[PDB]
Amino acid sequence: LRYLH
Amino acid sequence: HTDPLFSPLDPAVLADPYPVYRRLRETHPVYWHAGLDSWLMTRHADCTAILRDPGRFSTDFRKIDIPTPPTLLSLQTLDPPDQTPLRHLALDAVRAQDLDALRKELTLFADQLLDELADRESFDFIHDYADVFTLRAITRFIGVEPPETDEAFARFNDDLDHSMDAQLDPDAEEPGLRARAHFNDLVRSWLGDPGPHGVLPDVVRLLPGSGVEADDVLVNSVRAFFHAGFEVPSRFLGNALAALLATPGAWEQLVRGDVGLDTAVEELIRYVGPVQALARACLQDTELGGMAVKEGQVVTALIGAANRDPDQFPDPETLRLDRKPNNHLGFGRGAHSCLGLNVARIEAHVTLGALLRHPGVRSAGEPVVRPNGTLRGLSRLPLTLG
Ligand code: HEM
Ligand SMILES: [Cl-]
Repeated sequence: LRYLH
Repeated sequence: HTDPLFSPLDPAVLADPYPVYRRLRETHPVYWHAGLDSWLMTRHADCTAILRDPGRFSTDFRKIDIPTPPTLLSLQTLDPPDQTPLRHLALDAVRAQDLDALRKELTLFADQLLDELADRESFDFIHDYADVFTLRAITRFIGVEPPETDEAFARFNDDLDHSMDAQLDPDAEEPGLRARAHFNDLVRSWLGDPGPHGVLPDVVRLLPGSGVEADDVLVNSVRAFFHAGFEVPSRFLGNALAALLATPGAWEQLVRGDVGLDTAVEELIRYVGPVQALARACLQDTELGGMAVKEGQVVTALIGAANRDPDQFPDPETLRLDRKPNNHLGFGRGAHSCLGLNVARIEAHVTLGALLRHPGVRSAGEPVVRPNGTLRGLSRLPLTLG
């Protein structure tokens, strides 16, 4: 899980 | 191979992760998850501490010997002081916008869109309202012409979203980088021909003397700003409406004016805010929850779980639309806190205010959840306005 756009 | 406590992409967990979050918080509030190769923090105080300490918990995984793939070195993946010029430039460009003008045009657009949709028997709130509304909002705010919403656009967005979960599906990495490269091309076209108003024209105007080079790191940062601005409010609007319709008495409380939109919107962000996980690299041995977190390990702040922590919120599993106080973490904290939160709140207040003018609004079919554990939302929310 990496919150990267 | 299954984790004994938490399987974020299990369909039963995706249907409703909050009981699983709660059991995890009660059993191992600081938990080593082998499949995710990360500690998981499910308590509000621990998540807040992680987000407020970049010298200990970094967004730049190069500091623990993990290279940053192309398209991903950006505002999001730099720590102070390297991040600070870009962060200040983005703050300055965002603050130069007229939020009152934005609210006026979004109020009109939402009323027009819902009046058209009320002419239909039913519709998909996600594809037919939320995505249309949030794409309009972010492209007007940035000051750019929107992309076409064709099948390729949808597939690129799905590829980008799924790559947030690439730790559990390694094959998702390369399609995600291709999707970011695709949207970088869009950003480069915008930068070559800035419009008269918006965040992007002001970025260009503020660049001289900002300490920010007009390079690929800036491009990646603008891409992420655009893509989050499009997607995350859509995820939230669907989650929020689904929760209001599913909770007995919640919609009528708003219809009757027994609660205001200020506390209600904040309680919806706490209850079903879309961002589930914020990861950081540990740069120094640290004790959290009595666990020995080591330099070189990853920690993940499960802020969706933290926002239902009973240590912070009394009656946390209840949607209390008048909840006060409400110190939720839905927009992050510290050096990487959300740059779009004022736009996001305008979108939520405008949308709910517009829907409340159709009191007969009700589900017209089952919601469909996106198979994503990092950014949570719906792919379909069948609705009729009555
Ligand atoms: C309900 C809607 C939204 C929610 C819940 C939300 C949530 C968040 C959160 C939790 C973070 C922290 C990331 C981290 O700590 O790594 C963040 C960062 C960010 N958000 Fe939002 N966001 C929303 C809408 C938006 C909008 C509309 C925009 C643009 C107009 C935007 C732009 C950004 C950017 C650029 C960052 C990265 C800041 C940095 O790393 O320095 N977001 N958001
Ligand atoms: Cl690129």
